[PDB]
Amino acid sequence: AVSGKWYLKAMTADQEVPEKPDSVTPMILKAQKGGNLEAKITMLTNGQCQNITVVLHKTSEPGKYTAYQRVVFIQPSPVRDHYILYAEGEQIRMAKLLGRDPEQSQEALEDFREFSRAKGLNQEILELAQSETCSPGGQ
Repeated sequence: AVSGKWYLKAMTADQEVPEKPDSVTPMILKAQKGGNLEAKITMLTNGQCQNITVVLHKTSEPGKYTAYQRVVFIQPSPVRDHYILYAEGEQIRMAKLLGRDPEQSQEALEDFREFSRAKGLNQEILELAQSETCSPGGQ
């Protein structure tokens, strides 16, 4: 049960991802029959809103899902109320800190940094601007 409302607080990649979001809404994880997960999030990118819907199909290995291209790994953080996503796919390796609370947390950042560097993800850690809604320029 990684289910419910999450805040996507940080991301990092093994490479340059020039699709930098300028802010993000909360991420919703809904549990569906079969143990599949539905992930909903909206991201502001260059004045537009990307409303994303990704189904994470369960697999044989526990904690691992498949999506898109990408295989997603989900595991808890040692820090209170934080979870870490680790993703390998189309090729990028990428990791995301999710937290139940939006307030910045140096401990979860520190461990997320410790988690990501031990996998070769050495690019910049971006802490994302949060907002309960995305609104495109002009709308």
